[PDB]
Amino acid sequence: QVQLQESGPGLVKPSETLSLTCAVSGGSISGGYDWSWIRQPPGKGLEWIGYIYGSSGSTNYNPSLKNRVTISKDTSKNQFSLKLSSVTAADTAVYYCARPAYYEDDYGYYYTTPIFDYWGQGVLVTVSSASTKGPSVFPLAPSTSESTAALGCLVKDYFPEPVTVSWNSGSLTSGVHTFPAVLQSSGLYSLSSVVTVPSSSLGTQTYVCNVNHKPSNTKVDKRVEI
Amino acid sequence: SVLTQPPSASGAPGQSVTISCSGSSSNIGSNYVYWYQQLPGTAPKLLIYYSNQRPSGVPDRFSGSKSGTSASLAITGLRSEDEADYYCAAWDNSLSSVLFGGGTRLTVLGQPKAAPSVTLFPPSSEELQANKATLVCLISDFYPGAVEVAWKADGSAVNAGVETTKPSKQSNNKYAASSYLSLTSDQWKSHKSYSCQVTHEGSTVEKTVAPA
Repeated sequence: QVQLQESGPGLVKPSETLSLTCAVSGGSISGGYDWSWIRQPPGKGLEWIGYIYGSSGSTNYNPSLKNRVTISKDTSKNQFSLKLSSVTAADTAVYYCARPAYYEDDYGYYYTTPIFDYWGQGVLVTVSSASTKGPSVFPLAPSTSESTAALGCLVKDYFPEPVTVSWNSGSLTSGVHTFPAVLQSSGLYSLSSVVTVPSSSLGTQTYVCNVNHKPSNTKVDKRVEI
Repeated sequence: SVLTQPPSASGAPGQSVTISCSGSSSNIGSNYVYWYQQLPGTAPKLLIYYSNQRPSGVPDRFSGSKSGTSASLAITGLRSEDEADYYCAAWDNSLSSVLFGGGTRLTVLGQPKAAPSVTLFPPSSEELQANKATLVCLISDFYPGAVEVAWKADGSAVNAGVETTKPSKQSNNKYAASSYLSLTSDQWKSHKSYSCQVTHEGSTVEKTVAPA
């Protein structure tokens, strides 16, 4: 099972250096692959950043990045990494690491560089001069009105994105809806996550929302009671 | 040197659509073209490689071609599940870079209207202890993706403190949005009721809460 996983700070101040790593499992980083970084500004298109070739160390970068980019690799950790210096708002994006696959063409060759067959989940990096702010979590307590009940958690006044919410440590997945965040005039985000449950279960079942705001290294498990 | 795609495309269910990608001799004119499909909130997936080949799991409804300095993705037997952003990609010999087209958002026509489901929450007693009161109005499963949200205090239109998200496409091809009325605790208790009114395709759904 070849798997890639990005990690790194979600907030970077303008003119400083964005630094990200991609942990690779299910395969050696020394494989003959163009270990690649691709980014996507929220609501916009894909942009290729570059690669490091696992079996040589050779690199190639998008000239749009103008000598700001370094891609490295670490065999002892089985990872490769990205450094992007002198960032601006144009560098705010979800950053993906990706690996090609081998498909033989009509002449017997593999052209791997533009093939992105295995992708990481992506990590949002916001370039902003504003400070990190952890969320306050409040319970949202309760065609239909009361055969099922919507209960939730309001994740209030955080920065930057993202926040993830699960319910009962991931044991509760049916009927869960985590909404896209609102950006309030304060410059802080809020979101709401709601699970719709049988109203009978409000007594016999405890409901906990597991909020994670990685940019502030903060987790909150909030019990939602009626 | 860029790859140019029309930003939008559409087709009817069961019919076909073609998505174009325009480049130059240094990228499409001399290299393979690749296509990627991206559903909402997910990473792109390889759809076409070497200009006309499909990886495992891609139906033959999807086909690719290239001629001169342009390439085309054709999709037949269109289904609502095909709504996605489609990107072309190619190596450029001049820039020594992978180029992406700007992406084409595909709409499948004829999808039926869906009225929003609306859920309204009063402030929690925990927030009220901090002298604040946020009312939360959650709006889901509506189609097409455009709503108007109005707030009422004792049936009078509220102006201050309203913030409403843009609609976002759900995994089921319908849309979701949310609206927030940020009050102080004093303002919340000062009226008998508050309402969130959601207008969609000329009809409205309104929920009311009252300080108990």
